[PDB]
Amino acid sequence: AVKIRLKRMGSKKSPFYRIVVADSRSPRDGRFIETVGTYNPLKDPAEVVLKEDLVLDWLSKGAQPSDTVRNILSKEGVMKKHHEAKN
Amino acid sequence: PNIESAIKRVRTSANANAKNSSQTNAMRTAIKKFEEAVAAGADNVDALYNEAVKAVDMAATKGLIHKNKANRDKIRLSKLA
Amino acid sequence: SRYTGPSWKVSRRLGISLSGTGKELARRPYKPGQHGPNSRGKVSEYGMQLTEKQKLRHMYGMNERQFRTLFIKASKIKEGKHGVNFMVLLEQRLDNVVYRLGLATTRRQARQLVNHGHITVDGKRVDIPSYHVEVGQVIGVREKSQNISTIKEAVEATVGRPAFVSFDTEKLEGSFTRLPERDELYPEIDEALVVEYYNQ
Amino acid sequence: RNQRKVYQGRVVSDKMDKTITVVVETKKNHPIYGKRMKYSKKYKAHDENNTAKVGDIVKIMETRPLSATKRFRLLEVVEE
Amino acid sequence: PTINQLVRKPRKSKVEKSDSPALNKGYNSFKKTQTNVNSPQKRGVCTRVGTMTPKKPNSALRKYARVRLSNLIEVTAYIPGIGHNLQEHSVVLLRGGRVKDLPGVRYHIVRGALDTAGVNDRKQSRSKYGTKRP
RNA sequence: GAGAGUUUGAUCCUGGCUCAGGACGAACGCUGGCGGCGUGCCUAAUACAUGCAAGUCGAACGCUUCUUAAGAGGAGUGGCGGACGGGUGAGUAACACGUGGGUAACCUACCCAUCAGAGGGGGAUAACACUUGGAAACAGGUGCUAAUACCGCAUAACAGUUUAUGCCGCAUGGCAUAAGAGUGAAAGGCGCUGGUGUCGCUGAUGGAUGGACCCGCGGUGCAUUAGCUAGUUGGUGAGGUAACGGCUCACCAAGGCCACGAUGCAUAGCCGACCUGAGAGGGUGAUCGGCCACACUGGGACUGAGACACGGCCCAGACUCCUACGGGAGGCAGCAGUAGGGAAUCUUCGGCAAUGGACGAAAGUCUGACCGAGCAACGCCGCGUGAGUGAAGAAGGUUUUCGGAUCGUAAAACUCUGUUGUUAGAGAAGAACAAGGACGUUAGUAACUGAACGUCCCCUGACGGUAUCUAACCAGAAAGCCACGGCUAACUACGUGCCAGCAGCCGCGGUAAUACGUAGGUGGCAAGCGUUGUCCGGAUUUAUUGGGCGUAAAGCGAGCGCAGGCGGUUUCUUAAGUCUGAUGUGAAAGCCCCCGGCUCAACCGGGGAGGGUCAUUGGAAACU
Ligand SMILES: [K+]
Ligand SMILES: [K+]
Ligand SMILES: [K+]
Ligand SMILES: [K+]
Ligand SMILES: [K+]
Ligand SMILES: [K+]
Ligand SMILES: [K+]
Ligand SMILES: [K+]
Ligand SMILES: [K+]
Ligand SMILES: [K+]
Ligand SMILES: [K+]
Ligand SMILES: [K+]
Ligand SMILES: [K+]
Ligand SMILES: [K+]
Ligand SMILES: [K+]
Ligand SMILES: [K+]
Ligand SMILES: [Mg+2]
Ligand SMILES: [Mg+2]
Ligand SMILES: [Mg+2]
Ligand SMILES: [Mg+2]
Ligand SMILES: [Mg+2]
Ligand SMILES: [Mg+2]
Ligand SMILES: [Mg+2]
Ligand SMILES: [Mg+2]
Ligand SMILES: [Mg+2]
Ligand SMILES: [Mg+2]
Ligand SMILES: [Mg+2]
Ligand SMILES: [Mg+2]
Ligand SMILES: [Mg+2]
Ligand SMILES: [Mg+2]
Ligand SMILES: [Mg+2]
Repeated sequence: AVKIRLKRMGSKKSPFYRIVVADSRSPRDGRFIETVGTYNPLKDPAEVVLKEDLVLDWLSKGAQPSDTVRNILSKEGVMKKHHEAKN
Repeated sequence: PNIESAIKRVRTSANANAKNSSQTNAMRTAIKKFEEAVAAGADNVDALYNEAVKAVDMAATKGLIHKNKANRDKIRLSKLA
Repeated sequence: SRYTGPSWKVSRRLGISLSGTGKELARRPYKPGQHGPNSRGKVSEYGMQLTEKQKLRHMYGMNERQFRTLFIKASKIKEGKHGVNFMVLLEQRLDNVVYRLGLATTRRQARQLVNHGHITVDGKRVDIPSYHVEVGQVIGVREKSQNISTIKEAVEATVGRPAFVSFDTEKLEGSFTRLPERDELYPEIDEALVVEYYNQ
Repeated sequence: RNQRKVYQGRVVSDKMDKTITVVVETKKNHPIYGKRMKYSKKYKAHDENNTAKVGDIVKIMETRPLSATKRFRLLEVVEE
Repeated sequence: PTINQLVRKPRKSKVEKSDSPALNKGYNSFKKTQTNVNSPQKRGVCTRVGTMTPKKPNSALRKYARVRLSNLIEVTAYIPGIGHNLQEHSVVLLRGGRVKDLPGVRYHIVRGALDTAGVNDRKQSRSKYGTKRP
């Protein structure tokens, strides 16, 4: 299915991730549908940039967050907005 | 084969093939009988038409044919009636 | 790679004093080697362009690849003379900044202090002699390294400093308060000839 | 509703029943020398009733494939 | 030409050719055909080692080797430096490069590679002639 | 937007040749300290030893073997996955690809959303138990046994089609409504309390994703390749497909294509991009991403939502292997590795912690994807191999006009430094989690458990004691390579005497050679330096930008003329070309521009810009 997941970037021993909407079968660093955020885990408080309306729109369409992206979406409060949208 | 699942798929697909082809032949015979009735001009042609339509739809169930494949047959069958 | 060879023979190859004092050119103001004292043919224009370019990179003790790349970036500066903007970027090199502030008598000494880590930029240690220093950044000596004769001799020995530098003789902390203007740097260096050298 | 491509052209063959061959005759600039060069792209159109005759200007609209080489439908006969 | 002529018959440029063609062709044993592979060097076997005479201005006994390459091409090569240990049936590595004196010689033999020895007594430009630092 | 050398006794011009620059998946020669990042079979799509590269589910189902009935296996059936990920580029000049469109000719598992259902039965079948044959692969025989396995019946037309109406389009037509005829599904598991939670199951629809097909335009050489085509071109029906269609067929016509390059031949995966160039261009298509194609060679279908399916099946073939000769087995262009070819490309390593993928409710299992580590200066970037003072200038080398020069402030000496190195110590981020234990809020419910969400506790590092940091100790272990006649930065001695040798070009060597070999100096670059190969430049040397044809290469021996190219003045008009505005799109990464992060840089991240002879649409109207 359509996943909201992390695409690895950066350099060796210095990972940087973009949050992307992608088909599950596409390679991790390969084809993707749309970029919706970034995730920098090297920061002691992790830096996240999120296009919340884009993420919220895709979740309503059935996109499945990956495990770590779901945590990222909860801290930013998007997973609460999606819960209230379903209500 | 080399992988165990592949070995098992050989059996399951072989079994599926036997079932699929038997039921598909059933559908073809049912159709065949109706069409031959139309050529002869029989009396129970109505029943054979119904059974022919029944066989095609049941074939669409179980997915031996595609829904559009079934619909084309049903339209074709009705024209023969 | 650093040039660790004799220093005088480099200055007399270039016909200028790289230390800016003249002790290298006082005796035997001619090229090194046995053919130095007696007369040779006229240098070509390519040799004139080569020597001018070699003046600068010998001045700041850089290898040629680094010198080329810095010269390329100096081109990207849209406003101002290509050669002038190049001379400023050489000055902003942390090496040169240390020597200009007076913490070393020679640029080799300034490089040795930067390389070995006795210098701190904005309170933070930097050991890259090639490090490029912005205007207003503070260049200081490490708190462990402030009491070494070599810097203290240099601090007291240097009686003059460029007008574009601020310095505090107690904190051992200084900064360029603006970019050097062409007249403030070496006038004897014809940067126009360097620009044409790399133009070829 | 989206639109298909419609081209103006000239009938150059009607020896086939229910079909015509059309020529569009555009002009393209040469990629190197920049001069405008004549270029003929000709199409097969399904003529419903063999109406349009040879040497006629006709408009054709694109459609689904009607045969091996048919992709266009006669729309108008603009000149006879 | 007019513009219309250039449209009709566009400009076409002379095709260049290699100075060392024998290095441009590989060989496939299976298909028994020649492949177009650019190679900086090529190994060959010395079918004949001898001496040759130069063209008119110069006079010497230039040392060559008739080398059949691994790609089956038969080439005449030059043995640079003073003194050499080559003999017939030796395995030698060839580089490109003509010898202006010898009309038919388009390749030099690499010293210090394969069966070719370094130049005895060499002390300057050793990387050429393939001699280790003394 | 730099030029130089070389035709002559000299000259101007023309003209080729050659060189100074940049680049590389390079190789080779000499040399070699470290670190960051990237790169590494370009040849034989050659043959491949060995291990590994897809499995998972006991909360679908029945057995079986233990554990002192718990727990743990073992194979069945069944479900999903195996058509992704990874590799290679052989084939392919072709709607393959790129870009712009179209489909009122399309399909779509898993994921979301909605409206419905989920009712009654039935006969089996492995596993198992014996037993037959076989060397082995493996086949059978009989007797049992379950399901979310299978099959009927029932109930569902919201699907398709027909018809009537209305609305509408771009021709076939599309949408809604209404009726009408004919037929069509399913399954239970776990857990709370017949009801109900939750995961599954069936029907229809919409979404999203993925796929399919059609079309415009664009990107190789050769006519010393012009003819090609016969299901070929079109039609009419039929059949077939998810779908239009000669997709197939039977008939009826005969057309279709082509000098705007058909056909044939040769070569080639294409692109984003990369190298070069002032640009126009030229060259290339490694690594990374997209698309395509292929998986021992050829053909075929099965299964499935999806494959005509790298680690599936069948057949044929070539090859290797095992046989008891009857018959069996196999496919590294997966990760390593071996042989072979070659000038030339790596460890048969660690880990699943991270990220992503399969299965599961989950713990979790699997993952040579991927994260890491190893090897190579293969590339790029950074830092070193010391710093300061230091003689009218030691010894020694080279050379002298024997005075002195030069190597040389170089060395020595004295004072310093610790990037590094060594010794000890101190020690990261990368982890977010999930699961689980607490409470809470919503919707629903008779009430619940639970679902969705929110808050706390708890929980996990392959790298690895890695980066990094701190302290002590010593300049101690850490530089070469090429060049020096002109081009071209850098010059003298000997040795040799057209010899030996050099050479990119011009040219050097014939007994006083800055050109051969050595030495001392010197120049360039530096952990590299040079050589060779290849591409662009210089080359205006195919000239569109940007050249020529009296005598240097070049006007057909001359006419007549088809096509084509070009074409006098003007009114109105159009608006294809041209110009212009807006919108759509031209992925990400990359160059470039700002902006931040790594001590700097390389490198990384963010925000832009650029890029089309693109389409749709509104304008202008001189010029064609
Ligand atoms: K299974
Ligand atoms: K000459
Ligand atoms: K010339
Ligand atoms: K499957
Ligand atoms: K296209
Ligand atoms: K037809
Ligand atoms: K290919
Ligand atoms: K094939
Ligand atoms: K497979
Ligand atoms: K994992
Ligand atoms: K395994
Ligand atoms: K995790
Ligand atoms: K020379
Ligand atoms: K021209
Ligand atoms: K004439
Ligand atoms: K117009
Ligand atoms: Mg953290
Ligand atoms: Mg370096
Ligand atoms: Mg030499
Ligand atoms: Mg290969
Ligand atoms: Mg090929
Ligand atoms: Mg079932
Ligand atoms: Mg039924
Ligand atoms: Mg040019
Ligand atoms: Mg394999
Ligand atoms: Mg240290
Ligand atoms: Mg010179
Ligand atoms: Mg010499
Ligand atoms: Mg040109
Ligand atoms: Mg003549
Ligand atoms: Mg002439």
